[PDB]
Parts: sequence; structure tokens; C-alpha cells
Amino acid sequence: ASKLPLVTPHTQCRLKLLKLERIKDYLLMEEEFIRNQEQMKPLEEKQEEERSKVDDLRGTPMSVGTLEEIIDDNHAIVSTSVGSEHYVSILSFVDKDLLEPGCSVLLNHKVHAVIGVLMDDTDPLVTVMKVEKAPQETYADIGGLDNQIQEIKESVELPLTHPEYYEEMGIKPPKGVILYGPPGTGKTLLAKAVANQTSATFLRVVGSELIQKYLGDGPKLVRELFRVAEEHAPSIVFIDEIDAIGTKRYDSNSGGEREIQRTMLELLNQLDGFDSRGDVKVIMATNRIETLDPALIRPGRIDRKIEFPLPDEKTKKRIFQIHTSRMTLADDVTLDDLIMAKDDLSGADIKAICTEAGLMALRERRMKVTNEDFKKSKENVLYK
Amino acid sequence: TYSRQIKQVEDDIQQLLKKINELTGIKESDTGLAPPALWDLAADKQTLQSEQPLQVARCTKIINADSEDPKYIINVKQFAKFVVDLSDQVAPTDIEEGMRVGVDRNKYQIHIPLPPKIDPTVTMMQVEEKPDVTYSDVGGCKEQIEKLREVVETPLLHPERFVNLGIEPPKGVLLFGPPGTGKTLCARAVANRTDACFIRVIGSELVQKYVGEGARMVRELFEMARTKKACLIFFDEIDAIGGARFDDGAGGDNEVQRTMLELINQLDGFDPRGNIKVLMATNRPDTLDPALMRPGRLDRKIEFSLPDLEGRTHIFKIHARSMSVERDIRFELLARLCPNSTGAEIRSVCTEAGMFAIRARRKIATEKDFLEAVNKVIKSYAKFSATPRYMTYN
Amino acid sequence: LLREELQLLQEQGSYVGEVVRAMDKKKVLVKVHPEGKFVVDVDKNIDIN
Ligand SMILES: Nc1ncnc2c1ncn2[C@@H]1O[C@H](COP(=O)(O)OP(=O)(O)OP(=O)(O)O)[C@@H](O)[C@H]1O
Ligand SMILES: Nc1ncnc2c1ncn2[C@@H]1O[C@H](COP(=O)(O)OP(=O)(O)OP(=O)(O)O)[C@@H](O)[C@H]1O
Ligand SMILES: [Mg+2]
Ligand SMILES: [Mg+2]
Repeated sequence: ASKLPLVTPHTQCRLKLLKLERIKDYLLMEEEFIRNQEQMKPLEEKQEEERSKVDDLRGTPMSVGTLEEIIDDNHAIVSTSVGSEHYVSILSFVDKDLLEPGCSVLLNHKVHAVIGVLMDDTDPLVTVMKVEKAPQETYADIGGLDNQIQEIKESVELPLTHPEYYEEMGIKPPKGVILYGPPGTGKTLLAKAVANQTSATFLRVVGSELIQKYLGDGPKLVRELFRVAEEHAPSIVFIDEIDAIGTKRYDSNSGGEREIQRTMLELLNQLDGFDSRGDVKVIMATNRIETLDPALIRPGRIDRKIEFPLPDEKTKKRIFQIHTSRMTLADDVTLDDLIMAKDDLSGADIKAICTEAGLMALRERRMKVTNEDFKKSKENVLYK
Repeated sequence: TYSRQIKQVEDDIQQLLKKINELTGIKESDTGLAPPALWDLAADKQTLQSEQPLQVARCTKIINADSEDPKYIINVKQFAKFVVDLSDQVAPTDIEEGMRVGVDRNKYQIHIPLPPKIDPTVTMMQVEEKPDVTYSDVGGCKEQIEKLREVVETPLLHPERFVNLGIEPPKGVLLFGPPGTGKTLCARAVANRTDACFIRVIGSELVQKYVGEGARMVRELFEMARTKKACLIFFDEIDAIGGARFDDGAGGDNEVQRTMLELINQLDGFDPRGNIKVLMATNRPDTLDPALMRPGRLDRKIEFSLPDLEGRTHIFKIHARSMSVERDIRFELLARLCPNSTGAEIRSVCTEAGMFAIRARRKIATEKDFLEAVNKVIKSYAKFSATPRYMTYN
Repeated sequence: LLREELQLLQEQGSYVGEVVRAMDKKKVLVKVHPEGKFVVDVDKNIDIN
């Protein structure tokens, strides 16, 4: 376990041979070094003798406790599960480093003395807000954008994969990335390919669900959220639809906008706090970019501002080609009549038409998709 | 040449490490304990010595005493209350009232006094650790650096020049301007340079769900503040913690105002904080309450505006000192291109201007690379720019 | 059997618990209705799965 971190010749050399031969002699020295201790000091088994001596110290009714202070000379005040706290002492098999206020520990039944500490059963919300797997396909699924994708790899992926380029430059990566445009323009869709691509611990949160009914529960949820993001790894925090904190008012919130405000203040701390931040990236996305506070949008808090335009028609045919790739297209159709049907159709619109047309074929048990499928299909999708 | 001969002679000793280190005893990965090779102090003696003579000594809280006699009045967590006594090992001196004491479970007598409650969420906002921000790095507002630093550290580092002159130094100071101007970044150089308890406070963390709840947190903060001799209390973004009182009709924003009034009381009146210096910083000061803005609480009043030309050039020389560039560029040209601009924007231009050299295959940025930063950051992001309604602070 | 009930009914009551989950070395983590969690053992007649 972490015996020798050096690998640097990386060849067939007498260097890499003599490494092990040295460490060979040291590990044999450890073997026959400890071998004499039981040869001339049997006196025990030492594999379970001292171990069950510890387990003969500690009783089987192991009560579960929680720290609240520390006095260094192995005694402290520890809170009971009832609440009536004590002033017990602490053992020598307690390996006194994992002791923080509020931690779960192991106590005696009788004198309630601090026997051991307890590993904490994670947290329900960490898994809830924690994204497990890659959602879907890569960046090749998107099509048409091809410029800001270089922007997203630029601020996000390239800092991860090539931390040589910033160092030869004498520079750090940009901090904050924001995404804005018309709705249905693939804003979340790009983040799915990011969540495909990355190996970092990924988090995703809607801007709508920040708001609470309890006072300060929002900002508390923020503080523990950034706690979770920082405590894990090179992490990617995504926020969708952050305008919804400013647009809609809900009567579940006891406070009005002057609690929403305080929520945005605590978040505004967590972007640009004086504390050492660490390796957490921030991707934001919405459609109403003009509405929120520009104080969150200052450089220092967000560096990169990324608009998503409406698709041009030669990109539209590409998006049709993507959403018609694996499907049994009957050759009755022409996609170019389908392009100019709406002047300002989204990429959600194309897939809506395609999938709904597949629903129309599955009404008639068919396998291929004909022209009138699209004819009545856009009647269903667009006009209502 | 000896391809397998290095690999298996490598591998049998990489395994033979573990094959006898299991015969040492590090194994049986636990559920919360310690290394078996370490605990052996409490092995035969303290196992029956720190245990079998040792009591539990349940901790309590004193109500009060009475005259002529000990006849102490104890209090516990949930249960009833007793008339109790000392031990012989302690004097009745430090058995003052309202004090936590360790007390046996049988005779119910006092063993040792205890420190009172600290409420560890307040303990968390002690920083314990310093950032690296140099006064060299906040260059451009050196008069503000001086005018602040003469207030902050000079009595702490020299408590004689104020005394022998015969003046009491001020205690309170706010810092304010538009965002990104170097308020928080400026505070980090103080937390760098300092030595005493630097207890930071962000006001939205005081937003509680119960009533009076943050108000007691204020009190406890000043309790452990008065324990220390000299202590620096930091206040970030105090507009959440209070604008003013404006109440009309149904009581709106009632709860915040009472905590603000407690903050007033802990600052001024009736044998105060003494040697406890405070430091606020806001974005928009215009919202703030006048009695809060009364001196004796917020004496020094430091503005942070944009640098004139030379501070901006200096900020170019701060963020731009450590990047591969063309040697023969000039920054004064760029500062001419950035009239109304913060140093965060300057840094952002530095970091983007590197990325231009990172775009194709260049190692060092050029002047026209900087120009490629200027129009994009300054003029293409000019829809947002966040500043001008904060110049008026609305 | 019937005379034996006069004796064996002198045995005290049995607690009821609630498993959160088990840990190493034949032990479990069990909490009571309104009483705190305990790290306790198993008997020999109970399998971990
Ligand atoms: N350029 C595109 N290429 C392929 N599919 C697209 C494109 N744009 C949008 N879509 C389809 O539209 C759907 C909606 O994508 P997404 O939700 O990311 O857009 P959005 O702008 O984030 O929507 P919203 O504004 O509702 O958040 C995606 O599942 C995607 O398949
Ligand atoms: N004088 C300066 N020199 C160099 N960098 C600066 C200066 N002022 C601000 N900055 C940059 O601004 C960023 C934010 O600084 P700071 O957090 O102090 O802003 P602020 O004035 O406190 O406003 P806010 O409270 O919104 O953050 C820092 O990353 C720093 O790089
Ligand atoms: Mg979307
Ligand atoms: Mg700041």
C-alpha cells in the first residue's frame, strides 16, 4: 500500500531491476524482522489475541453516539441519543483522527466511554442529485452547432484531459459557463453529451427546485449542495432553468421575493467566495437571459456566455437526417418540403414530428413511414 | 532484453509485500476504529485502569448557590434538579452560577467545571486557515490598502503608539463598491496577513427558520468573541441581514430586523466588545439602515471604484506577470481600451487572451491576441457587463 | 411440558428492533422504536443474507 511511487525508467533496465531488488531486501527484512517476535515472544497469537482483548474490552451493546466537542486528553462531552449528554473518556483503539463535531461514535453500554467511531451511511440526497451513468450518445448526436461545442470542450473538457496546455501558457481555465437562447434549442441536449463525455463526478439541478417553504432552507440547501460538490472530486455542477427562481412566485414559499433574494445571495457567495474553491465546474442554462441578476453574471463568476441560435435550413436537413437515421423511411417523403414548413422550427420540433409519425405508422401496424404521415403529422405537431 | 525476468521478479515481491504484511496485521478493514499495531498502550493496564476505576461523570449545569453553605442547585438535560456539593479536589471559587460541571451519577456531586456551550455552526465559520492573497495582488487601490491596514493591524501589531499618544483606535469599517472590484479579494489579503481569530460571517447563513434563532447565534458569536482577547469579525453581503425598518400593514420582513437590532446591541452599548474589531462589506450601501451606519459601528467607510489609468495598468501587470506572451507588447494601449472596467474583467481578458494562443498552436500571446480578447470580452459581452446600475447602486 | 410453563414463563420479555444494515464481523446496526441505534451481534442460527 503506497510502497514506492517511482516508475520513471519504463524500460528493461537494471534501474527498474535494482529498485525491486533493494525493496526485495527491505521486504524480506520486514518478514524476518517480524518473524523473530513470535519465535521468541509467542506469548499470544497477536492475530486475534490482542484483537479479542480489544473485543473483550468493548461490550456487545454498542450504543451509537454523536460528538459535540473535543478535549485532547482522551475525554470529551458526547451527546446521547436521548440527549442527556455525558463526559466520558476515549480509548486508545479509537485512532484519534477521524473525530469531528457531530460524528457518530461507538460508546460503552455501561460507562458510555468512546469505544470507536462510526462510518456514516452516506446521504439520500447525494445519490438523488448525483447522476450515475452517461445519459445518451456523444456529441455526434447533435449536429449543426460545431462552434460552441469547441467552446464547451475548451472550458470544460480540455482542462480535464490536457493540463499541460495551461501550464505552458501560465494560465488557469475559465470558471463559469452559461447557456442561453430560445427554448428547445438543445441546451440540455448538449449537457447530455457532456455527461456522456466526462469522467468527473456530475451533478445536475433544475433552477426551479431551489425554492423552499422553510425559511433559509433554500440557502441551507445551497450550502450543503456546494459542500457535496466540493467534497467529492473534479465535479461538474449543472443548473438548468435558473430564471424560474425569478419568474414564478409560489405560495408554498412563506417568504416572498425577499427570500428568493437571500437564496440568490447565498448562491452568489458560493460562486465567488473567499474560501478556497477547488475543482468544481459550473454550467448554467436557461432561456430568459435578460431577467436575472447581472451580478451573478460578472466575470469572476461567469466567464463564458454562450447563445444558441435558431437552426438554419441546411442544418435543419442534418437534424432531420439525425432524427431519421435508423428509421425505415419509405421513399415517398421529401425532407426539403419538411424543412420550409415552419420557418423557425426547433430541433425538438423535428424529433416530435418524426416520433409522432412513427406513432401514426404504428396505428396502422406498418413498418415504413410514408408522406401523408408527415402531412397529417405536422398538422398534429405545429397547428393547434 | 530480460522482459519476463524483470516482470515476475517485480511481481513476486510486489505480492510478497502483502503476503507478509497480512502476517503483520493491518487487515480486517473495519467499521470505525484504529490500526491494531498502534493501540497497545491501553492493552493490559488502561483496559482495566482507564475503565474499571474510571467513572462516567455525567455533565450538568449549575443553576445557583445559596449563602453560608454550598447547598448548590444543579440542573440536568431533561430530568429534575438537586441540591448538590463539590468534591474535595476543587475549590468553591470557580463554581460560579450558570456553569456546566461534571457530576457523579450516584452521590451527585461536582467534580470539575466545564466550558459553556459554543453551538458548533458558529465554530464552523472560524476559518482556522489562511489564503495566499498578497497585498501585491490587490494593486491599484494602494491608498485604500493603506487606509484600511492602518486601522486593522497597527493597534494589534503595535498597541503603544495609540496608547502613548492617548487615543482609542476605531473598531468598525465597511467596504463597498460595485461587484468584482476587489472587496472580497481584498479581504483575503487581510485573512492572509493576520494572526488572531479571523471569524468570517456571511449574513444569509443567519437566515433561520425559527424565531430569535439567529439572534441567539449572534449572542453566542459574541460570547466566544469575548473569550478571545483580539478578534476580527468578518461580514460579507450584509444587505440580506438588513436594509432598514419600513414596516406597514401586515408585518413584512419582521424577523430579519430583530436580528439586526441585536447586531446593533452587540456592537454599541453597555460595556461592549472591547478588543473586537469588525469589518463589513456590501454591494449596495444605499439600502442600509442609518443607525447601523452610525459611527462607533462603521467608522471607516472605504469606497472601491475603478482605477484611473495607472492602477489598471498595474492590474495588467498583476494578472499578466506570469504568462507566456510577446515581449514587445504594451499594456497602456489596452488600458486605454478599458475605461470602465474591473480587475476581474482584466483578469478575464488575460485568461481569454491566453486561450487565443491556445486556439491554433501558439505558445505566447501577441498584441492582436489581446485585441481579440478586447472586443469579445468588453464589446461583445457589452450587453451584460453588470456594472452601471451598480454604479448608482440600484 | 405443562409444569415447565411455570418455570419458563419466569423469563423476561424480548425486545423488538429494526435493521438498518449489517457491517463486518457478524454484526448489525439495529434501532428501537423510540430508542437509539445499536451495533449488536447475531446468534449462530441467523444467516447474514
Ligand atoms: N440541434 C439539434 N439536433 C438534434 N436534436 C435536437 C437539436 N436541438 C434540439 N433537439 C432535440 O430537442 C430536444 C430538446 O433538447 P433540449 O431540452 O436540450 O433543448 P433545450 O433548449 O434545453 O430545451 P428547454 O429550452 O426546454 O430546456 C432534445 O432531446 C433534442 O433531441
Ligand atoms: N484590484 C484588483 N486587482 C486584481 N484583481 C482584482 C482586483 N479587484 C478585483 N479583482 C478580481 O475580482 C475578482 C473578485 O474579487 P472580489 O470577490 O473582491 O470582488 P468584490 O469587489 O468583492 O465584489 P463581490 O462582492 O461581488 O465579489 C477576483 O477574482 C479578482 O481576480
Ligand atoms: Mg431543454
Ligand atoms: Mg466579493
